[PDB]
Amino acid sequence: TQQPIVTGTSVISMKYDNGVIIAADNLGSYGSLLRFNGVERLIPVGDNTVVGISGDISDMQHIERLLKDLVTENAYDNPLADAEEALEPSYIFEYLATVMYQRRSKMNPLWNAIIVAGVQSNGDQFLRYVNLLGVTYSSPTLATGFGAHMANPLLRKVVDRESDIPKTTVQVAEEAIVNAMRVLYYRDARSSRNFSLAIIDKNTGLTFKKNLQVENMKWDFAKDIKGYGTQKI
Amino acid sequence: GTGYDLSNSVFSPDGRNFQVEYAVKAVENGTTSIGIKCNDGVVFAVEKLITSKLLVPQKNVKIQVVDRHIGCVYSGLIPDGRHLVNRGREEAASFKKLYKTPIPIPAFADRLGQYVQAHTLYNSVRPFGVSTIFGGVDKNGAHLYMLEPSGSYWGYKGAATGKGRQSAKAELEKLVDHHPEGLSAREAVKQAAKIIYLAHEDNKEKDFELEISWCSLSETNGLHKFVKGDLLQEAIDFAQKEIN
Repeated sequence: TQQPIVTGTSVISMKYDNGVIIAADNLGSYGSLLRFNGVERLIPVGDNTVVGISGDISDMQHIERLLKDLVTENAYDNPLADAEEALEPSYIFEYLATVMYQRRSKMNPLWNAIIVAGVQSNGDQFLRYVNLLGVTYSSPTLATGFGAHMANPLLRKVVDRESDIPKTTVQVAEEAIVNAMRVLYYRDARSSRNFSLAIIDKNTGLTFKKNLQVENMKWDFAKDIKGYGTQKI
Repeated sequence: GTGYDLSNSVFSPDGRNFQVEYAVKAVENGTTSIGIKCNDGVVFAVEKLITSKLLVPQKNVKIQVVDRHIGCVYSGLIPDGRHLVNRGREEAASFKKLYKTPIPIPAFADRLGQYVQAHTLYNSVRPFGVSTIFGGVDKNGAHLYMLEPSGSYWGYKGAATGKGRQSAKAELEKLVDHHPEGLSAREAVKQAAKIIYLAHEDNKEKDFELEISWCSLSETNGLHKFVKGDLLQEAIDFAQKEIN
């Protein structure tokens, strides 16, 4: 049993007709201190998978190392490592899920909330969540922590059920996610304005965007607000 | 008296370890394999005897990668070779895990060395029945190595072991003389394909399959990769041509 020290906030994601999109800001908080700002919480594995991690950062770095090893190991005595026998998003997820549950069962968890986003070899979109309890689930949209309360409601307005996926384009999807990131910056006291976003399309492959920023924010109305009730000036 | 060659860690009156020497015989009885160090990397090649038409071509790969920047090939008892590579792999993972940086070739060589030497210390184990040629690229250059069943190893410009080691060594020595400035990864691949064809005369009875791999700072980014398709065929020809 432990307690998280340096932490990453929300990880939001959703699937569209040809793939999945996932994003996470670049902050590493230390309690209420917004300590680190160049933290990448989106971990690409191969070119068909991206693992988004929230929670304890030291554990995240540990999962990072685990992931690099999987790649190395899978390459050993594997002549089809970059083909039929390359790592699938579902393999990467089942692995992590396995680890997460074993660690909670030993009463020594990896204090994280993880979302694995990717495209299977047959083109199917893959989006599943696993956390420090070993709990797992899938949904057209998935968000961790804070984004579960504020991002899912927005993303679900785009893809409310399975039949909505084929009707959603990368543009609409990326738009929804980018807007969600802005909302999270408005109400989440542990968020950052900078973030990374990744897209895994069954055609265009993996697109990884770094150094994005929340833009087009509305703050002007703040000038018209004074006092907390009766004050006039 | 006698019987000094029955137990593994026993010194004979002349100070030798006969079991290690007998292990060497198993190595000499194996397929020929080589390694060539080029100006910015290393190339590995091996002879794959085609026992019959039934062997699916290109499927039974013999060259093995360690971590992501090291290649290993060996002659002798194949299983022993795999055993040594599995260890090398744990050895490499351990090093990276602790020091973050991938294991340097010299460091890696000694890891394999101490392990192999370890198997000549007790009569409860048998020495390794293989000689291993391995190497790769690291923080400061390319490195080639050959490890004997005694645990002995040194850095090489070129190396060979197995049935046709003499032919190969002969060819390798020529290259060394005619190229004091250094061969290129591209050239070494061809040169390697040739040496193997030539050295195949000491086993000209059975048909064979060629296998090559390389690790070049400029050609593979310092990562170990297998020579396939066009580059492979081009090398096959270069050899088939100079074999006449």
